[PDB]
Amino acid sequence: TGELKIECPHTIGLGQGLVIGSVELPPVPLTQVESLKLESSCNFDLHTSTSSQQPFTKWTWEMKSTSFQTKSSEINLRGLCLVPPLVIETAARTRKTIACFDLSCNQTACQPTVFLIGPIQTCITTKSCLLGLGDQRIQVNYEKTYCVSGQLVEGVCFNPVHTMALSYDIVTVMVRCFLIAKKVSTGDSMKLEKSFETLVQKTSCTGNGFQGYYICLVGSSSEPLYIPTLDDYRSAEVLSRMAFAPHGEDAMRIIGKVTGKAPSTESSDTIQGVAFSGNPLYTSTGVLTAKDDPVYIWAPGIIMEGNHSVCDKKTLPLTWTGFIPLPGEIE
Amino acid sequence: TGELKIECPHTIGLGQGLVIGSVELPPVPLTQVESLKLESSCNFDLHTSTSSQQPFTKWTWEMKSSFQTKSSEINLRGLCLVPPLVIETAARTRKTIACFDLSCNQTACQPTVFLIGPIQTCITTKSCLLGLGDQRIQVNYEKTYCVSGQLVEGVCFNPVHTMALSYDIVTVMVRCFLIAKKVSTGDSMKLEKSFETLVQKTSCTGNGFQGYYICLVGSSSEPLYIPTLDDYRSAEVLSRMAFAPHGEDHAMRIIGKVTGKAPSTESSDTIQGVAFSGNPLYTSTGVLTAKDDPVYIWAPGIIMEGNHSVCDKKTLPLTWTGFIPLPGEIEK
Amino acid sequence: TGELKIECPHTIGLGQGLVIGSVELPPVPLTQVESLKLESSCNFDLHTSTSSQQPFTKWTWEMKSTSFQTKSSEINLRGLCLVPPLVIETAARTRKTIACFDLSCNQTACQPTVFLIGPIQTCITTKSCLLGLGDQRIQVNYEKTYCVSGQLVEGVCFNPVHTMALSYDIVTVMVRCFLIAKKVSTGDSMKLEKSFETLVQKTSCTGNGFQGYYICLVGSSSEPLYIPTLDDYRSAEVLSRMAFAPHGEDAMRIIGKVTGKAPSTESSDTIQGVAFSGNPLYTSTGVLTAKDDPVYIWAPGIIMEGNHSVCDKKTLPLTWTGFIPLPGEIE
Amino acid sequence: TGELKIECPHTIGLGQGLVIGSVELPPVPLTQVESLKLESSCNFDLHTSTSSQQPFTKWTWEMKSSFQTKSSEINLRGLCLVPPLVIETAARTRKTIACFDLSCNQTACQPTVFLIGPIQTCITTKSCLLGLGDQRIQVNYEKTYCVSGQLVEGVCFNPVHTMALSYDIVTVMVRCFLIAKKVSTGDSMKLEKSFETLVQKTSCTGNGFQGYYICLVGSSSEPLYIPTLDDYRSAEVLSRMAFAPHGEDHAMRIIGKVTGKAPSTESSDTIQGVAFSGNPLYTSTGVLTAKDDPVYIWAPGIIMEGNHSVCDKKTLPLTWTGFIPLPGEIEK
Ligand SMILES: *[C@@H]1O[C@H](CO)[C@@H](O[C@@H]2O[C@H](CO)[C@@H](O[C@@H]3O[C@H](CO)[C@@H](O)[C@H](O[C@H]4O[C@H](CO)[C@@H](O)[C@H](O)[C@@H]4O)[C@@H]3O)[C@H](O)[C@H]2NC(C)=O)[C@H](O)[C@H]1NC(C)=O
Ligand SMILES: *[C@@H]1O[C@H](CO)[C@@H](O[C@@H]2O[C@H](CO)[C@@H](O[C@@H]3O[C@H](CO)[C@@H](O)[C@H](O[C@H]4O[C@H](CO)[C@@H](O)[C@H](O)[C@@H]4O)[C@@H]3O)[C@H](O)[C@H]2NC(C)=O)[C@H](O)[C@H]1NC(C)=O
Ligand SMILES: *[C@@H]1O[C@H](CO)[C@@H](O[C@@H]2O[C@H](CO)[C@@H](O[C@@H]3O[C@H](CO)[C@@H](O)[C@H](O)[C@@H]3O)[C@H](O)[C@H]2NC(C)=O)[C@H](O)[C@H]1NC(C)=O
Ligand SMILES: *[C@@H]1O[C@H](CO)[C@@H](O[C@@H]2O[C@H](CO)[C@@H](O[C@@H]3O[C@H](CO)[C@@H](O)[C@H](O)[C@@H]3O)[C@H](O)[C@H]2NC(C)=O)[C@H](O)[C@H]1NC(C)=O
Ligand SMILES: *[C@@H]1O[C@H](CO)[C@@H](O[C@@H]2O[C@H](CO)[C@@H](O)[C@H](O)[C@H]2NC(C)=O)[C@H](O)[C@H]1NC(C)=O
Ligand SMILES: *[C@@H]1O[C@H](CO)[C@@H](O[C@@H]2O[C@H](CO)[C@@H](O)[C@H](O)[C@H]2NC(C)=O)[C@H](O)[C@H]1NC(C)=O
Ligand SMILES: *[C@@H]1O[C@H](CO)[C@@H](O[C@@H]2O[C@H](CO)[C@@H](O)[C@H](O)[C@H]2NC(C)=O)[C@H](O)[C@H]1NC(C)=O
Ligand SMILES: *[C@@H]1O[C@H](CO)[C@@H](O[C@@H]2O[C@H](CO)[C@@H](O)[C@H](O)[C@H]2NC(C)=O)[C@H](O)[C@H]1NC(C)=O
Repeated sequence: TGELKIECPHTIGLGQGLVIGSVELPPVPLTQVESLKLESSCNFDLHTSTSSQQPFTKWTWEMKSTSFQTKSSEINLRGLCLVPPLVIETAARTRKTIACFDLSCNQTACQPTVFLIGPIQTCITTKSCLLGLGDQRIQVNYEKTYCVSGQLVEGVCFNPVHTMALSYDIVTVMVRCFLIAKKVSTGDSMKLEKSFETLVQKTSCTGNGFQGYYICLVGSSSEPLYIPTLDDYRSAEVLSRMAFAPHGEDAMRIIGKVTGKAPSTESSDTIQGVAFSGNPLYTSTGVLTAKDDPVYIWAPGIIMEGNHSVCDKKTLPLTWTGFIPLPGEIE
Repeated sequence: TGELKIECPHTIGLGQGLVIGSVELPPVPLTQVESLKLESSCNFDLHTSTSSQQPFTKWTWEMKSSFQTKSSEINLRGLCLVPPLVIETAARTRKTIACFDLSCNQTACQPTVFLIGPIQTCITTKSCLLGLGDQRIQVNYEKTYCVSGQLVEGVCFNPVHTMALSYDIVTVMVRCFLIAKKVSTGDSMKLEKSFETLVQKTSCTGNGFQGYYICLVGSSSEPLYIPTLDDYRSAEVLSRMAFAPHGEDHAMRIIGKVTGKAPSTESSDTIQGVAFSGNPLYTSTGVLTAKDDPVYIWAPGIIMEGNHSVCDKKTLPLTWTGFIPLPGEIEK
Repeated sequence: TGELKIECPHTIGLGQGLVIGSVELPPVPLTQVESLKLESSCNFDLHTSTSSQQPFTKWTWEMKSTSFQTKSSEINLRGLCLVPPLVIETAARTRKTIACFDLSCNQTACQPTVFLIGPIQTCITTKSCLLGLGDQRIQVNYEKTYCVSGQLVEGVCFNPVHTMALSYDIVTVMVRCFLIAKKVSTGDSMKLEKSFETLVQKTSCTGNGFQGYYICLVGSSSEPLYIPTLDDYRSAEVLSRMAFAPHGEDAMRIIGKVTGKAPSTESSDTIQGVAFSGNPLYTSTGVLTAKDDPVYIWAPGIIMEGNHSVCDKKTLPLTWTGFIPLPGEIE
Repeated sequence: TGELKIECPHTIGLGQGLVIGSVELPPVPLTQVESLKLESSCNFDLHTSTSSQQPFTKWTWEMKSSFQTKSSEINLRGLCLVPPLVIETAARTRKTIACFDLSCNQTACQPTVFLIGPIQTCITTKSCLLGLGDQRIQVNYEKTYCVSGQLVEGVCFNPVHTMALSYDIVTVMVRCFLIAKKVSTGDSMKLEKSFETLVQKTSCTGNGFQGYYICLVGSSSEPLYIPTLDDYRSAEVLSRMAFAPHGEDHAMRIIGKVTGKAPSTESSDTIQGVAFSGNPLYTSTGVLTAKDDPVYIWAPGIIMEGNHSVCDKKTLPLTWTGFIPLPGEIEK
């Protein structure tokens, strides 16, 4: 039994906050990954979006005798954290709970990371409940916070700044973000990879057309944070940490550079990365930055290219976990 | 001097809540019971209903050589016979209900005094005095030890806001008063039929009583109407009533089965019960379930039949005190 | 040097309060009493009313061989506590200070009691200052209170009830009252002795026509309290304590009953009392209750009749000091 | 890093008050003084007046064999030459004044930085940085230790509300700035005449300077105009100025009497003073009292003549820091 801890605040407050928790489970063989279904015994209202079938290009490597053979094909996965637009943003109002997983994989095995997001009211209704994923049971524990006004962060009770203007103590908090595909008809407002390129590039990249955004939750509970929100200091912070740690923040053995075709029907290579063996470390899921219409990739045993300074064959991860410093008061 | 504690909340809140408290006094001889009058020195607006004259059949037993029972019609005053709507609208009318029930053996009665009223009394009043016969009762209004809930067996507990459909479980006190209320057609007020259905008993016909219970939960709440089908608490109270028909706020020595005529003018027996001696334990007041028009009974030294599985000669108690489990949150 | 202590509150508050203090001085011979003038070096605005000439009937006794010879005459005194209507009541607004004395006398000597009443602002302007009376110097000391919300009473900090409605701790406080002559054209609203008679009499007195009232200060500082104010619990309390202790509340040797003519031009006796010797105990000043127009009396060596149960030949004292219980909070 | 403390009151109150603080920095060489610029990283609205170019006569002395003095006209920036109305209306305009005065010997100057501004700065700002040449200044806004007054030599003191006509006495700091202000006819602005009358000196004619002092009392106050006849504090400040014309915020070795030409184009001497060496003690800036149009002087290593009993060749200082006794109430 794994443990997914939810830190519950003393009050609901302004209505629009969500709780979030997550746990990384033990390794399962690859052949079992396509069968994985999240089950819930919990007394909450599961959003059905994530358990539908979702098309991915599977990209894999084998030793050959540069010394690699890669290949790819299109398959359907279910239960992954591909959250539709507005679902997280309006979950406090709809009273919907999002439960989904990401995959961190080597060639032969995957560690699912289960994410649970939902309304703060769940803390009134629920002390503990169970999720299942394949053969693993997950104990969700809702636990009331030691603090009076904030959250337990690095063993310290902390409340961040709230005002919209400019004016403190500084505490480093966890941020968890989910990639959302969202197109507009006209212009470049949703061209997410262009935002990264302005932050970390010298010269002009021609074709990074992916349209979407990240939706993030800060700490154990917060209102959703949209990335990018141009004049928000927290958005700026998350983007900068993403730009320097594109596979998130926290033995794996690097073998070499690999390329491949995504989707597999492409005549030439559209993706690159670094093949590895040993313990999976980063998530193995992302989207090509080059296509407006998302091309989703699952690349077990390969760290797909996420360096924003590169122009071609790069990706954005489906989920991203890191840390940002927040100004506020320790109490 | 007895002590009647009122637990006062920090705020009035949504306006319709009432405070309630109650105390059981020492035994008084039976001959003094017909003279008992509640006096008040308190700065609140007493509802006058309960101090009017109210006709009861008095049913008593004597050893013979075996039992001899007898009955007669008398008038009592001050008992908890609350008219319809009085408790339900007390928060709006600003009326205070003060009345007693009687728990009696053959020779003595312990009055239980009940005080119910608007939460505003907590602003106007720290302490005041009630008198009953020769006993003085100190009413003490005290702010609650809890932040938001109520002190329940030494624990601060806040119950869920009551929802129809959909953390901690605490057993809380419920106090209920029987209200006689007729409607012109149908069975919506046939309270004893509700009990019969629950105890799986469909053959009865002495179940024409029309009325309901009005209850307060803990030390303060809004009134709870029994039965209300879509309130989970109503279902709980009815079960608890069905299992403990004489309440559970509680040596008493059982002697045997007795019957009698209520009212005394009946040609055959209309009531049964169990004669006892020793310490009065349960209340000695109720109504026959068989008559649409209430026949009120005072039966000192007899536990009147309240088992809902029986069809004939049974009764409903005038007041009922018991306990139900509530879901909620225990403070800190 | 005598000491007149003023207890100063922390704030002025609602504007209309006055401070009061008083001290009883040592005995002076009678011949010196007619010369007594209050002098002040204090930085406050003295009301001039009390230092004007004021006609009194002097009533005195001598042993003779019932065994007494009494006599009387009309004389002018100055500086006594004969305060005009409205002066105390509006002193907080006018910023006037009242300084005057009453006399407590035996046949040969008088102890003046000096009263000082004035605006609470004096506590900002003044730490100490000097009054003189004949050959005595009086040190007025303004001292800031130990308490946060109330006054030091019996070594305890106390704040009385403030609301106009009915609802506590109970503390006994000093009350000091001054008799004010005030006539109306029509009716019995100002017939002060009639109020006493209703409280303490069996049958009907014919002729107690004095018109006036008492103005009182409670503790070391308060707003003026008018006696009688019919629906005020404090007025009721003061009147009852007056009725049971008509010469005030706190060795003197009683000799016998005496009568006399007030004013001295009366053909028959209009006043009675009890002759004494030894240490003066009560004040020796009052007014006849019988006359609408005040007949002021100074009766050294005689306790003038103040028993309200009597109908004829009785008086009201010019000043009155006693104690009443107040409901409130000790803190 | 130097420290400029601002004592912040609990409330803003009647709207027209300003906070003031000041700090004297370490010595800097003379050659660097003409390059000194105040920089600010603070979140307040700096008034631009004081950072403009301002013409001064520089008057200096050298040993000879006896003294050789000389003078020339130069432009300084950043000095406390505040225009009329700027301090007086700063609470309404929300402008902050930051400037320095100079206290100099022949070879080095200690700048004294003054910061004056609206009390609202206390809401917006806990700390910020000023720079002057190579020195950093930490401005620290700190809530007052007192309930209502100000910390004066380790004692909490609240002065009387100032009344014209009519408890404790505390000596408080006053800081004043000289303001040049002409009027078209009469002697209402002839500041040096006011001083002359007070020191009993009616024969003088080099007293045509027109202007006044604007002062702040303690760590915060409303501006005080000197002279204001019906303000008791004005009378006190003028006396204190007359007795200590170079202030009293304060080894210095006196060498002798010197004279010079201000401006340098004058054919005869128009200024005198006392040459010194060692630690600069007083400020080295002022204006000639003789000219209606201000002639500003910077005299490093010379205490310019400020004795009001003298008629000719005298000056008024640009800033003045001293102490006056105020009536009020010491807290607890
Ligand atoms: C992808 O990652 C997975 C998980 O990180 C990884 O598979 C695992 O590898 C470890 C070690 O290589 C396996 O560990 C074994 O566990 C059994 C359980 O009883 C042990 O008995 C074994 O012990 C023997 O082997 C050791 C060899 O050094 C000895 O030290 C020891 O004394 C014993 O002789 C053994 O350690 C584990 O079972 C798998 N896990 C899974 C889920 O299959 C995998 O290697 C990674 N893939 C690649 C291609 O890198
Ligand atoms: C009216 O009241 C006044 C004041 O209360 C009163 O006059 C005072 O009387 C006392 C005692 O009768 C006088 O006391 C005297 O004081 C001098 C001062 O030095 C003493 O030396 C005297 O001492 C001798 O007398 C005593 C007699 O018993 C002895 O015990 C003693 O050892 C000495 O021999 C003496 O006590 C006081 O001076 C006057 N005060 C004034 C102000 O005149 C007066 O008696 C009262 N009048 C009436 C008519 O009752
Ligand atoms: C009806 O109930 C009442 C009250 O419970 C009973 O009266 C009580 O009876 C008990 C037991 O007989 C008496 O006990 C005695 O107490 C005295 C104290 O004065 C003691 O000295 C004796 O040794 C004895 O234990 C008690 O006095 C009495 N109490 C009162 C308040 O009257 C009564 O017995 C019951 N009646 C029946 C018919 O069972
Ligand atoms: C003008 O004032 C400045 C500053 O007060 C004077 O400069 C200082 O002069 C003193 C005394 O001559 C110097 O003292 C020396 O300090 C050093 C420390 O490095 C010490 O090692 C020596 O033994 C000695 O005591 C000091 O350095 C110097 N300070 C600065 C900040 O420059 C200057 O003398 C004055 N000029 C005139 C003409 O009086
Ligand atoms: C991210 O991508 C850029 C571009 O490929 C890499 O930048 C080059 O790095 C090498 C060695 O650090 C330098 O010698 C080159 O001059 C860099 N080129 C440019 C255009 O910047 C960068 O190192 C990559 N970051 C990684 C792999 O972490
Ligand atoms: C309530 O009344 C019913 C009906 O009279 C009682 O049921 C009887 O119980 C005994 C013991 O279990 C059985 O031997 C009888 O056969 C039952 N009779 C019927 C008709 O059901 C029941 O005991 C009563 N409950 C009490 C006294 O608590
Ligand atoms: C106040 O005056 C009344 C009336 O003169 C006194 O009352 C009389 O007192 C005596 C003895 O106490 C009784 O025997 C009389 O019956 C009373 N008469 C009346 C009419 O009440 C009273 O004692 C006086 N109070 C004093 C001197 O303190
Ligand atoms: C201020 O200037 C006056 C006027 O020059 C000085 O007064 C002289 O003081 C000395 C010593 O007391 C006397 O011997 C002179 O006769 C005074 N002259 C005049 C004209 O009054 C005074 O000393 C100066 N004050 C200072 C330097 O503090």
